[PDB]
Amino acid sequence: KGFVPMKAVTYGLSPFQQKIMPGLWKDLPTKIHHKVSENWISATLLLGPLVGVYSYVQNYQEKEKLSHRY
Amino acid sequence: IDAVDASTIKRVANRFIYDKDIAIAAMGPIQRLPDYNWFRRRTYWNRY
Repeated sequence: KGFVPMKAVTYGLSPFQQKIMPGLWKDLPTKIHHKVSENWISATLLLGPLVGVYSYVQNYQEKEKLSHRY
Repeated sequence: IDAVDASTIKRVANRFIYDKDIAIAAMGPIQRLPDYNWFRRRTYWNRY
Protein backbone atom coordinates (compact mmCIF):
# COMPACT_ATOMS: atom_id res chain seq x y z
CA LYS A 1 0.00 0.00 0.00
CA GLY A 2 2.83 2.42 0.76
CA PHE A 3 6.19 0.66 0.80
CA VAL A 4 9.00 1.10 -1.70
CA PRO A 5 12.35 -0.22 -0.41
CA MET A 6 14.98 2.41 -0.96
CA LYS A 7 18.63 3.40 -0.49
CA ALA A 8 19.73 7.05 -0.13
CA VAL A 9 21.60 9.50 2.13
CA THR A 10 20.04 12.82 3.23
CA TYR A 11 21.57 15.76 5.11
CA GLY A 12 19.57 18.56 6.73
CA LEU A 13 20.07 21.78 8.70
CA SER A 14 18.04 23.35 11.50
CA PRO A 15 15.35 26.01 10.85
CA PHE A 16 17.08 28.51 13.16
CA GLN A 17 20.33 28.55 11.19
CA GLN A 18 19.08 29.93 7.84
CA LYS A 19 17.59 33.12 6.39
CA ILE A 20 13.84 32.64 6.01
CA MET A 21 12.52 35.72 4.11
CA PRO A 22 15.22 37.18 1.70
CA GLY A 23 14.86 34.41 -0.91
CA LEU A 24 11.77 36.05 -2.43
CA TRP A 25 13.13 39.30 -3.93
CA LYS A 26 16.29 37.57 -5.05
CA ASP A 27 16.55 37.75 -8.88
CA LEU A 28 13.04 38.93 -9.88
CA PRO A 29 14.11 40.15 -13.38
CA THR A 30 15.48 36.66 -14.09
CA LYS A 31 12.41 34.99 -12.56
CA ILE A 32 10.00 37.01 -14.72
CA HIS A 33 11.80 36.28 -18.02
CA HIS A 34 11.64 32.52 -17.35
CA LYS A 35 7.87 32.50 -16.90
CA VAL A 36 6.92 34.56 -19.95
CA SER A 37 9.28 32.99 -22.51
CA GLU A 38 7.80 29.59 -21.60
CA ASN A 39 4.10 30.45 -21.25
CA TRP A 40 3.44 32.65 -24.31
CA ILE A 41 1.61 30.09 -26.45
CA SER A 42 -0.85 29.31 -23.67
CA ALA A 43 -1.92 32.92 -23.35
CA THR A 44 -2.04 33.45 -27.18
CA LEU A 45 -4.50 30.51 -26.99
CA LEU A 46 -6.53 32.02 -24.14
CA LEU A 47 -6.80 35.72 -25.05
CA GLY A 48 -6.49 35.36 -28.84
CA PRO A 49 -9.99 34.08 -29.64
CA LEU A 50 -11.48 36.61 -27.21
CA VAL A 51 -9.83 39.78 -28.55
CA GLY A 52 -10.70 38.71 -32.10
CA VAL A 53 -14.36 38.02 -31.38
CA TYR A 54 -14.84 41.29 -29.48
CA SER A 55 -13.44 43.11 -32.51
CA TYR A 56 -15.98 41.43 -34.80
CA VAL A 57 -19.00 42.33 -32.64
CA GLN A 58 -18.04 46.00 -32.23
CA ASN A 59 -17.60 46.34 -36.01
CA TYR A 60 -20.90 44.60 -36.80
CA GLN A 61 -22.79 46.85 -34.38
CA GLU A 62 -21.19 50.03 -35.80
CA LYS A 63 -22.40 49.30 -39.33
CA GLU A 64 -26.04 48.49 -38.58
CA LYS A 65 -26.22 51.61 -36.39
CA LEU A 66 -25.04 53.89 -39.21
CA SER A 67 -27.40 52.20 -41.68
CA HIS A 68 -30.55 53.00 -39.67
CA ARG A 69 -29.82 56.73 -39.42
CA TYR A 70 -31.62 59.04 -41.83
CA ILE B 1 27.36 14.60 44.18
CA ASP B 2 24.93 14.91 47.07
CA ALA B 3 24.70 18.69 46.53
CA VAL B 4 22.52 17.89 43.50
CA ASP B 5 18.90 17.82 44.65
CA ALA B 6 15.59 18.02 42.78
CA SER B 7 15.87 21.79 42.32
CA THR B 8 19.38 21.50 40.87
CA ILE B 9 18.14 18.97 38.29
CA LYS B 10 15.49 21.35 36.92
CA ARG B 11 17.90 24.28 36.64
CA VAL B 12 20.54 22.38 34.66
CA ALA B 13 17.78 20.79 32.55
CA ASN B 14 16.46 24.24 31.65
CA ARG B 15 19.97 25.31 30.56
CA PHE B 16 20.85 22.31 28.38
CA ILE B 17 17.64 20.54 27.31
CA TYR B 18 14.63 22.86 27.32
CA ASP B 19 13.85 24.43 23.90
CA LYS B 20 17.27 23.68 22.39
CA ASP B 21 18.65 22.34 19.14
CA ILE B 22 19.55 18.66 18.71
CA ALA B 23 21.69 16.55 16.39
CA ILE B 24 20.58 13.19 14.95
CA ALA B 25 22.40 10.43 13.05
CA ALA B 26 20.46 7.36 11.90
CA MET B 27 21.10 4.25 9.81
CA GLY B 28 19.11 1.30 8.50
CA PRO B 29 15.42 0.77 7.79
CA ILE B 30 14.62 4.24 9.10
CA GLN B 31 11.69 5.33 6.90
CA ARG B 32 9.36 5.35 9.92
CA LEU B 33 11.59 7.42 12.20
CA PRO B 34 10.09 10.95 12.63
CA ASP B 35 11.65 14.00 11.01
CA TYR B 36 13.54 16.99 12.40
CA ASN B 37 10.55 19.25 13.02
CA TRP B 38 8.86 16.48 14.99
CA PHE B 39 11.91 16.16 17.24
CA ARG B 40 12.60 19.90 17.63
CA ARG B 41 9.02 20.61 18.66
CA ARG B 42 9.09 18.05 21.47
CA THR B 43 11.89 19.78 23.38
CA TYR B 44 9.14 21.73 25.16
CA TRP B 45 5.68 20.96 26.46
CA ASN B 46 2.84 23.13 25.27
CA ARG B 47 0.63 21.92 28.14
CA TYR B 48 1.98 23.35 31.43
